Amino acid sequence: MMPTPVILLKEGTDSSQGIPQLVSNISACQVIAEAVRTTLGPRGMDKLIVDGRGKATISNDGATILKLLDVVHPAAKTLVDIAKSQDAEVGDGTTSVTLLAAEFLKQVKPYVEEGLHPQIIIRAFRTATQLAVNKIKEIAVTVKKADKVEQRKLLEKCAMTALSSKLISQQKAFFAKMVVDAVMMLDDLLQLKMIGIKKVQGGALEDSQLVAGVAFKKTFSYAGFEMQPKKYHNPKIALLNVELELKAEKDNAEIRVHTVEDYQAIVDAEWNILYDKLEKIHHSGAKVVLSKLPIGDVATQYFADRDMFCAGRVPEEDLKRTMMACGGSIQTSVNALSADVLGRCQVFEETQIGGERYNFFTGCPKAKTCTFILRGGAEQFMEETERSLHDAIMIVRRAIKNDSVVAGGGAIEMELSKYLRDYSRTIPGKQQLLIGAYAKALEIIPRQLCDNAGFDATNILNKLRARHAQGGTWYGVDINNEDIADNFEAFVWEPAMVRINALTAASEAACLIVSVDETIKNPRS
Amino acid sequence: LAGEGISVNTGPKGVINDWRRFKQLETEQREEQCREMERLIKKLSMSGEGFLDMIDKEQKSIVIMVHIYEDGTEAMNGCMICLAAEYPAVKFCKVKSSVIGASSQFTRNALPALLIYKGGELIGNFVRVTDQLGDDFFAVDLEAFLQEFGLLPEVLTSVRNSASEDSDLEID
Amino acid sequence: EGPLSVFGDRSTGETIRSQNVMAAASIANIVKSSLGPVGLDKMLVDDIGDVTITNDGATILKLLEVEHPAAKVLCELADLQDKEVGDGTTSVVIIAAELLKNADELVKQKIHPTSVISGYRLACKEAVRYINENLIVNTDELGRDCLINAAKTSMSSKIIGINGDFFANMVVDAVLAIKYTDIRGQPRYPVNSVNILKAHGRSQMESMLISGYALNCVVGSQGMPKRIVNAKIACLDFSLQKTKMKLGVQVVITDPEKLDQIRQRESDITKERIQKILATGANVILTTGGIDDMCLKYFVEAGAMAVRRVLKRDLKRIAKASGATILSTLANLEGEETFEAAMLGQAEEVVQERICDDELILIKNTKARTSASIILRGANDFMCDEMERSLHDALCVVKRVLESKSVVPGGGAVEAALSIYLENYATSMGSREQLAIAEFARSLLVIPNTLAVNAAQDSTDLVAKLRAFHNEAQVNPERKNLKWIGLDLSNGKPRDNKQAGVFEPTIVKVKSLKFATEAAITILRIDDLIKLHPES
Amino acid sequence: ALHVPKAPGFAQMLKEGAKHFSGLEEAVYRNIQACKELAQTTRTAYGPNGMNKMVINHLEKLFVTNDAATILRELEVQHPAAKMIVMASHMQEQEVGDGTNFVLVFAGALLELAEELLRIGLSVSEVIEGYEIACRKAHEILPNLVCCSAKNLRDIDEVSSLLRTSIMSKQYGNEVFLAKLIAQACVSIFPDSGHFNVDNIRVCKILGSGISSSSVLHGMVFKKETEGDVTSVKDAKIAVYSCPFDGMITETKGTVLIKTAEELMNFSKGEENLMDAQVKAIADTGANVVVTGGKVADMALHYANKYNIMLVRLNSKWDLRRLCKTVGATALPRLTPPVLEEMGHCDSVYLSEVGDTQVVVFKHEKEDGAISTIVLRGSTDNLMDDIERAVDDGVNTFKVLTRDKRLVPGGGATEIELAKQITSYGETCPGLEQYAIKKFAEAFEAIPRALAENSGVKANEVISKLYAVHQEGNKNVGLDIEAEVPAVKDMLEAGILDTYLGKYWAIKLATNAAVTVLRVDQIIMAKPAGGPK
Ligand SMILES: Nc1ncnc2c1ncn2[C@@H]1O[C@H](COP(=O)(O)OP(=O)(O)O)[C@@H](O)[C@H]1O
Ligand SMILES: Nc1ncnc2c1ncn2[C@@H]1O[C@H](COP(=O)(O)OP(=O)(O)O)[C@@H](O)[C@H]1O
Ligand SMILES: Nc1ncnc2c1ncn2[C@@H]1O[C@H](COP(=O)(O)OP(=O)(O)O)[C@@H](O)[C@H]1O
Ligand SMILES: [Mg+2]
Ligand SMILES: [Mg+2]
Ligand SMILES: [Mg+2]
Repeated sequence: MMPTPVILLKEGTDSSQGIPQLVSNISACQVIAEAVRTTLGPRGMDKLIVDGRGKATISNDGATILKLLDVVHPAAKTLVDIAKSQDAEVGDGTTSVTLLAAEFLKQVKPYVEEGLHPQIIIRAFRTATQLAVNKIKEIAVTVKKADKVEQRKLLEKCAMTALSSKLISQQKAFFAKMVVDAVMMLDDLLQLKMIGIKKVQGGALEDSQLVAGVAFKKTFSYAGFEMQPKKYHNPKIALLNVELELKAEKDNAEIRVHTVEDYQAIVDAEWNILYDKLEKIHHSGAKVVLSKLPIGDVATQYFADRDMFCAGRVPEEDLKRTMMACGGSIQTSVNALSADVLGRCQVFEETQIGGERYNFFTGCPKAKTCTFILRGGAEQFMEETERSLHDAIMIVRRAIKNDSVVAGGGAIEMELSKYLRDYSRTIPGKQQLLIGAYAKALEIIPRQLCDNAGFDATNILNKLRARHAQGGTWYGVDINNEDIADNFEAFVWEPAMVRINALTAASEAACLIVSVDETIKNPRS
Repeated sequence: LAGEGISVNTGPKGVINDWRRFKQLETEQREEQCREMERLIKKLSMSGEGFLDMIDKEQKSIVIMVHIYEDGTEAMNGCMICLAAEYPAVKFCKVKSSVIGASSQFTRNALPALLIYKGGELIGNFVRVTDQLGDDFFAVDLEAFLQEFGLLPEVLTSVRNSASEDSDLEID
Repeated sequence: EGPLSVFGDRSTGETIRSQNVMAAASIANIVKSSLGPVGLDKMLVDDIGDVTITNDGATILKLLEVEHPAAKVLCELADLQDKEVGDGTTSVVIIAAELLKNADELVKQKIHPTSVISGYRLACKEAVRYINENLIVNTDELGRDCLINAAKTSMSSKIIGINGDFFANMVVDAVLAIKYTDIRGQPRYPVNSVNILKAHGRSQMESMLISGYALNCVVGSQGMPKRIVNAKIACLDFSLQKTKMKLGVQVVITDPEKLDQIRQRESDITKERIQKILATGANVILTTGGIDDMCLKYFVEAGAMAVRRVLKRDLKRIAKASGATILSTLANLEGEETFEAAMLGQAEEVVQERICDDELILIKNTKARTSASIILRGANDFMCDEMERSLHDALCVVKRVLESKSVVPGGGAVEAALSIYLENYATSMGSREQLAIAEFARSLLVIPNTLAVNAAQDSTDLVAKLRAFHNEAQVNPERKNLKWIGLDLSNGKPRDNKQAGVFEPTIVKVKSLKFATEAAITILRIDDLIKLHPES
Repeated sequence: ALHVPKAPGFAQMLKEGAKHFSGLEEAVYRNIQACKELAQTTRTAYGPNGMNKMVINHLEKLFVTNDAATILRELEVQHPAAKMIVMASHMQEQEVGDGTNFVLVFAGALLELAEELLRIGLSVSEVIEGYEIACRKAHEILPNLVCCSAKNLRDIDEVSSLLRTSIMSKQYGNEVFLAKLIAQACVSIFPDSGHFNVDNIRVCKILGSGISSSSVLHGMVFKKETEGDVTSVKDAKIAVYSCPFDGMITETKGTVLIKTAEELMNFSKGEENLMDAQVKAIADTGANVVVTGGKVADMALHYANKYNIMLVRLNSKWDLRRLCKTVGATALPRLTPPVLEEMGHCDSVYLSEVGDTQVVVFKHEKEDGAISTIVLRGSTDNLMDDIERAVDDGVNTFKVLTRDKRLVPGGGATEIELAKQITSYGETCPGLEQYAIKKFAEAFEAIPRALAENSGVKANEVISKLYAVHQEGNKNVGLDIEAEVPAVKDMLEAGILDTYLGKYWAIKLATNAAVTVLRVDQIIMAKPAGGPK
């Protein structure tokens, strides 16, 4: 190196070029994958991460762990990106994608070191991934009769399998049934915003409940609220977007008078406007009144005098769920409160839930929404419970959209590895080594399951390989029995699209990482 | 190792002379520290007694700006002289950073400082004006730049006219 | 920090194993680019402007500043290989690092390190046995061509590789010159008795092999002759200066008349010693000690060459070659001071030769024994230093070939054959040691891979073809002659290296395998590291 | 006797931070070295076997791609000569859309050979004159090297085959699928009128399902939600309003002056009645989808919900204009009900989610419309950005084909033929310009050399084979990528073709940049000072 009188790029620019760059990229990907290695399978653990502010997060989800990591390596960020991709499109398998991509890169690292051209490796990954995706599609088990009970069992088993890796795995049956019941009530779009999730401190996990309606926390009651009755046996609910308070008619409104009689008339007119709104609400027959905008103390006392329930500053999502459950409409004007815009729930009640007051709208027969009330001993406990419930809900939604399943526990991975190896025996040989490396990398999942469970991965992998060779496409790792078993008969079921997306994303990430030969880092701005 | 309730008692009242002398010296350093801290960190991130008692004095209704310099400083000094000739009501002045003893970062990367004081508070803390003003712009450019923010204020006698309260009385 | 309460950092489990493997890989990759004929030399700067252009692995690893102790372990491994063999210094480091990397990869699969170590030991033993039984060529059926080819193979990748046709001949002649037998009749070749002198100037072709000995010394005085046509060499181990009385003796004068006589005798003692030495007819006087002006004048008047401050090893070699006797003192068993002609070494001619503005002593054609010396000429000092290092490597290789009369095919043929044989053999030994031996066989393939990748060629295809050839040789008894098929990096195709004249001493491969296996075993034992903070 | 004083004159009057490079060795050679360095940095990304580069800009945003223009844009080039060559590359990108790396490589080779010519004895004037003569000769030759023409642009298979080569350098593994997508998207646009608008192609990046799930949509897709409770319309009659969906207000100052209790009690009721009347008048025209460019009032939203009207709020004016073009509506400036002509029509408007992103889709069932959208899927943001760059290259290639339908063989065949014929021409030319002409011809070898180097084969064998074949008479023969050894094949049969106009503009711009760099003799650089942007 010699000092040019005028340098080409900006001073401080760092450039890494050649095989060492790609080897370093593979090593960085391995380092990132190691951070979520132990959070796989029913014997997986949790990670605690403390941010700069001192707040701590505890999660078994791979995508959350990767996001909370401040990854700055350009090649390593692809793993976080594909984890986020798997979370967004599917919601489960955010650890499998990273493990598979890192295993692909580790398997092809020795061939990269030998000087093999990366285009060949990319082509081999594309071919192997296409073959594996086709195999998954054409061996996935589906039932073409769509009975309600069989679909219920399939969804419950899928939710149980998705949930049997978190701290709620002990109550996985209860939560799986709750998830299936919650999902079935969504009408056609299965919006996540239509499934409320409320976290209340104090209580066992078994105390968590799913309400066939809506529920939200009490919102800053004014004076005179305690005099209102707190239970109705057939209430009519007025869903409103109205500020019921004494206030200026408009921000720019100005009143100009020159007579004390006009002054008194103006005061009485403001009072009459408020009382006219209140009377219009009351004469509609409604007994429970909810509003986005604040409800003043005067209106609260007025409703108390009429044996009515009022609640102001209700959040937008809560009112949307209440409208979808009771079956009304959010009215910004109270001039036409017809009977067809009023909600109707069987029972409304305010109850004490773990040191907090919640309003319950139960008994809705045609409700298209639901609310989860999760109990726990700590904030992070509740957050991890919510994450697990979200994973289960996403899995159940995908299974509803497409009910094709493959036995889990690495059975599908081992079958794909066997098929890809057998294909690799019948090609000239340059691509054969790469396809065999891909097939061997497909074995990371059962090996990681055995390692996390504390088994001897070598013997279990040998038994699985022999079993798959001699027949049986649904044989995977049996964690409880220290051995292998038919996972399909053990109801270890996951949707086929989960593995399809995992393989596709891992292959794309590996191809992108390998394709790069040189990196440039411009100086800090 | 006991007697945590020391109750120094007569001590502080018997040695109050040295304590008050040290307190006075520390407070004297404290006004300087408070004055200098208004520039560093507050705007840098985004004799000294003469400066202190010059800032403390004079009317709050007159805008007074000071310049921090080290030995294009000459061009900005010339522009400042031109503005002083154009704005006699203002009291333009400059002072070295080493006299104030500011931080090393201010000395190394904040040599051009346009500090404006109005009634003891900083209404303008233009620091390192090289980028947004230039290196060789004239006095009119600086005047326009400062007047765009509404900070600077909006015949000639022979030489002088000024010199009991009995002005003139012809009453018998 | 914690319950252990030790003032130092600690690493446990896979972390320390990964650190050790990374250090080994770093050391391997430092010198991996300098292996094989298509390898390239390296340029080292010693922080004060000193430049050391070199290709030897031992020199590279010794000159570097190494902090991680596994990296050190590899460095002294290379140094040990250099001291005990003289060749294969880069190969042993590369093999050891690859062995460690694959052993750690096995360990990460929950394979216990004891099984990996046992498999490595068994694989090394079987590889040594297979090499000694199947992959050796006896040099008694070749003669001098085997020595020439071994020297040329050693010289490949060095700054004298292209000039091998001449350098190998010079090295073979020099080694054969210093050959002598000892007790029990075994002929041993004392390399490092061939003095190597570096002097820039003319091209490499003008490097000359002296049929005698070359001294990096000049005559003491300008008056004495600089050429003797019949040398009578007398080697002395004592200085010839004015005689100074010992520490325990003092001269106390009470009669003034004795001082002049004492002062005269003080130099007459040395004068008498020099006259005794010269009376026997000696023409060349070499001494390890200094010589002052009066003794130089005496030698000049006698018309005899005198050299002072001669190195002790050079003096010993001259005495052995010319038949002279080292005399640390002039004192016989009769209590007198005498010098006999029986201690006079004889040489055909001694010349004060001039080499590139400097002068040196050439002792040509010593009798009663034949000695050799090499003077290397190059563009500058760095080139001469690299020439000397490569020359020493070639001399060591020729020594090994002449001592042990067995050679092995070069160009990675031995590595490929060993990989095939060990991969086949691993299936009949244990359960996890099977995997250990398979990993050993795979790790042995790094040498041909590095040789191929250094030539910017398709390493995968070349190694696959080599493995196919060796497998066909092993499984087919009638095709047993394919064991010699190695790598031809000039054309990038397999080639019969035994026919092509690419040979290496068997001891090189055997010692490399043993040392690499032991180093890998030593490193693999570590599962925890305590790094105490320095007291300062 | 220990210091060298500055020479009297200009050296002493120079500013403290300024630099002055004058003469051949101090200025021209340094500029040529800088340009060669830039070409070296960008060279490895050339051709289908080119490699992506992860470039992190000063804002710490990761760019991974092999597009030369993008790489040069993200790099912080400082040397003025390299800056000029980068400007030439950007000009080529703006004018045509592909060939930027060709421009950079050709300029670097030309400047290297110009430095060689200066070293052997030729002056700058002779080199410049020879380069200009050879550039004119190449421009004259190029029309004779056209192998075939598009001859049809309304077809799908023909357009896909034509566009495959352009998007073969980028995304080498899967180019047929992207070619088909871009061909369909471009055929939907480009009606019987010969004008084709590049901006009419819209790319929407939805993350999650891999790039193999990408598809083309005849309409618009916006990544947002609907204000109202209506989320699907089957016979949409979009009415577009640029004004906010709220009651119009004065411009100076609106003060509600109340002087009696009756006005105070009736003001809000009258305002609500007026808003309801306006919304009902809008809905009575049959319009069932309303798109606004401003905010949506609560009362207006309530009355839209009451009359079953879908509300979509577009924030950017560009999106509003594009939606108006797609649907066929007019952006009304007031809340008046639209006339029949200003009323837009769409086959279907609905709310849907792709992956985890809620989008509003304006879908046309017909295979027509002014604007077509390409929905790009993927597992990474950077991958989708690279696919979008490839789509932009393909669309620019289609636009160039619309402008000029002539094509020339690819794979360096055109470059080899140009080099051979320019070398033949330079032999007949006497004088000192023959050396410059021959060097200009030899500079065309940098393209096949770069292709051979990237593909992993020896470049010299490929060059010798190409010269032998072109001397035989085959002018449509280039190097074969799908070969482990140096080999050649006919490009016309393989369909590896690049646009004639792109080659012409690239050669012209590269030659202009090279000669302009050569013309500089002295450099007077000021103090860098500041100027972050
Ligand atoms: N009961 C079980 N027995 C064996 N394997 C299981 C069981 N439940 C889950 N697994 C496996 O554990 C793997 C990881 O699943 P999980 O940790 O729930 O989410 P992620 O895939 O995001 O890590 C899945 O691939 C699945 O095959
Ligand atoms: N002419 C040749 N052709 C093919 N291979 C060779 C040739 N000469 C040496 N080799 C091989 O190159 C390898 C590298 O040797 P080298 O690196 O020079 O020794 P060291 O490791 O002591 O530096 C040796 O193992 C040898 O087998
Ligand atoms: N399949 C192919 N085989 C051989 N050469 C090709 C192929 N596809 C494209 N090329 C060549 O690659 C060149 C395009 O390089 P590219 O990376 O697009 O640079 P630029 O973007 O500057 O045009 C074309 O000149 C063409 O000849
Ligand atoms: Mg899961
Ligand atoms: Mg050697
Ligand atoms: Mg292009």
